[PDB]
Amino acid sequence: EKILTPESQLKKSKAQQKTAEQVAAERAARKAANKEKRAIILERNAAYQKEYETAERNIIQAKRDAKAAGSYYVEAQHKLVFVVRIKGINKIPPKPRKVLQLLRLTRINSGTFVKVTKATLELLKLIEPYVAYGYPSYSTIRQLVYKRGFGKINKQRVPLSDNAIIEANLGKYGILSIDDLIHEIITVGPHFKQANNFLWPFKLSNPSGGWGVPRKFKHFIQGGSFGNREEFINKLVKSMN
Amino acid sequence: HRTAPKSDNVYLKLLVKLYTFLARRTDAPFNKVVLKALFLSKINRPPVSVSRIARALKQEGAANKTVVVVGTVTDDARIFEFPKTTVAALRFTAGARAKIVKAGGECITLDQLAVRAPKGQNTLILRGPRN
Amino acid sequence: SDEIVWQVINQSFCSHRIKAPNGQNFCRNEYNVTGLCTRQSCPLANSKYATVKCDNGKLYLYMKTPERAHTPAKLWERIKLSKNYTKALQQIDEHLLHWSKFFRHKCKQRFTKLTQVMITERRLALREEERHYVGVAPKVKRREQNRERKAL
Amino acid sequence: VLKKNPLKNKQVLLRLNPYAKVFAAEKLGSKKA
RNA sequence: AAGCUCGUAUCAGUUUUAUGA
RNA sequence: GGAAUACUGCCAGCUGGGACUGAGGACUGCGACGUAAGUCAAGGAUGCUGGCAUAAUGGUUAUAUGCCGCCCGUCUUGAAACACGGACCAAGGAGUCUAACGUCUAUGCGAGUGUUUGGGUGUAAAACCCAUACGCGUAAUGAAAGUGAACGUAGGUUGGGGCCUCGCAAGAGGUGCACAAUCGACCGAUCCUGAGGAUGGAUUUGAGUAAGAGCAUAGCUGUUGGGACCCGAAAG
RNA sequence: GAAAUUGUUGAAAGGGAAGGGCAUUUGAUCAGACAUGGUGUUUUGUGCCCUCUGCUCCUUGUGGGUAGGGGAAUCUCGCAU
Repeated sequence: EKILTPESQLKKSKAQQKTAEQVAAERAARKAANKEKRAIILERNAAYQKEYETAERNIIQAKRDAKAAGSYYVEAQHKLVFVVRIKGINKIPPKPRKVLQLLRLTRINSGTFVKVTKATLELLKLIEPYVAYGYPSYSTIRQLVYKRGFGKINKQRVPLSDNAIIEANLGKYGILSIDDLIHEIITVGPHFKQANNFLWPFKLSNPSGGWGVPRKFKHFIQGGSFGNREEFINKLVKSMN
Repeated sequence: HRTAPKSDNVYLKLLVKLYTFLARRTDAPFNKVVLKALFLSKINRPPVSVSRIARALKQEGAANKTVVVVGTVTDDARIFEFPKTTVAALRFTAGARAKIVKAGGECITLDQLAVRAPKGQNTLILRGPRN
Repeated sequence: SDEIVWQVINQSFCSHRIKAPNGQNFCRNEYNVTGLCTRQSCPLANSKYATVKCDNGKLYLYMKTPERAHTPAKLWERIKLSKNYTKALQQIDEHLLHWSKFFRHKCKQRFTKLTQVMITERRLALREEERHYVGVAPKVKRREQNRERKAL
Repeated sequence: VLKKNPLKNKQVLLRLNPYAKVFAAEKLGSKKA
């Protein structure tokens, strides 16, 4: 007669088909789900682009209206800082060194975002001689997240580079793309603790141009590098990027 | 944390070789408990007496359970009565083995238990007195 | 069984292993496909085992069935593999029906190399070489040194 | 396997943020008030 | 070093508010 | 009144010049572009071309050049030092063995365990068998005299690895090992009551019972004694 | 028949120190295939090839070894030119 397949191998084909037809149907219903997901991400980014534009225009318009009406417009209190470690690991006193570990600024040239409140301002005061902090733009956060942006998944410093990763980990907290994450940073949202902590402490190079000053370890106010620099942090971090 | 067994008994290494496969593929926390228990040393695998099996089957709604001792099952002369139950272990002592068979139930190895209960349905893991 | 055969030869001696400096292990049991030895790539540990060998120019494919674990005298059943390459690979395929894809392409691979070992004939038809290796025995090396110095 | 960077390499800057196509078509950075 | 509970809200050379000499 | 232009900042603006790197190895994925067909700079270099066997190339030694480099080891003190050791070379040369007592791990068996003082046997100091005993453990509470562990799913509760039912999950409910916490009991011993110590009360106590985990071999190693890591003293 | 150490010869270096490390030049010197195909067609000639007749070991078809003749006008099936 003719040879027949083994009754384990016969089963194999059957169970493989059972999984394969399931897998192909699962895959096909995920291409459509990601296509719909892509459309949601596109309209959200349009919504944020319009939001940032109208935000800065209302600051401009309020400033124009104050001078026209002969009044003075107070600008909104800066609610987000970017702290960069400026001094090395050695000859650091106990009291600030613990605080630098608590801001995840372990190595030199490491950068993190900090929520600005009553509490954190005094923390920044302690670490004044050891860091350069300031208020970031939209542009710099965008450059930091695309180039030096890394996610903390269980442990593991994972490169972002795909929206699906942030969607899986932080989809619980309403963040579903890379620009949703950026939005949670710049505007200090309800999930800021979660989005900031998901971001791995940035690993910045020494600045492209240099520090400017001859001697680094003075306050910025008196020809140094450390302490608050407010707006010039954007110029500094972009060179360090 | 313990990774591999210190034992040199290759049959115990075959059970580890089996239960490491069932530890990650079943994703039921029964197999992870057994596979952790096989790595344990000889002082940390105390012998469960046949009396402790009898005490364990007094448990309410535990008439049709398959009791699993990762250590050794040992005989007790003091007790008279013993239920008809399937007992799974590494080593059954000749006295204990005879006691379970004559009572009605079976004495089975851990790989037989791996076949009959892969995810580990309707089971009970006993441990010997350490202190 | 066979798992117990493997572990006892994996460590605790397979008394025909060559430990290469690369850390590699080679079973020289004449019936293995890969010259290297690994689990079910060496013919003792595995119970179902195919191989291509040559006794003369005739390239046979030997085959070991677990049926014959009792009798080692007739373990390896063997079949001649024509001589043309195309029909031989097809000849191979039918024997390997419903086996591991390991022996499927590896006996195909044994046959390939052992057929291109018959480049021996190429070397031995166009031989006609006026050289041939001569030993230099150290006694002769001084019968033809210390006698020339005595000649001069 | 390797970190492709957006900002440069156009193609990876389309898998992140599909709106970048629209941003390039309308210019948007080059916008009049 | 090992065994036992846990994997947490277990804590921290830190800041803040609260309540005294 | 009319435009600019620096300056600050932005562009998911364009176009170049240079260096370094090419990791990975069938295909899966995120995408872009194209009406589609497809294609692409999209989960890490491909394509073309030249130089060869008296090759191409690559190495060793010898010195030169630029820069750098306190004399090794031991012993002090706060480190530098001081000082002690080193002419050179070969060979020799220092934590060993044993007993007593543990530690942990492995193996055998398990309420038991241990053949090897011996006897039988042997292809002979090997291996293979074994009688009667003995060693250690298996049931405790005390001082001379004693007694003796179930009110019991060997407990009541609370937790408590797991397992079972429901739920897509998230959860909830049940049963709950070892173990831990709490309330107690049995046994012996308490403070009295005094029918030689009956009887009932007062309370706690426990390498106590909760319902056995040991014995032997081996390895790792500790403690102490043996000359005891090796060499070096004034002696009787 | 090792090293210390000694002589000779050859090479190199030497203005009050040598030996070492990173890198390179110059001088001396040693390596550096009895490597020779691979593929696709075409003459032929052979055989384990076609064909006629067999013989023999054993285990399941998907066996193995081994003779006597013929034949290339089919056949690359292999190997020789």
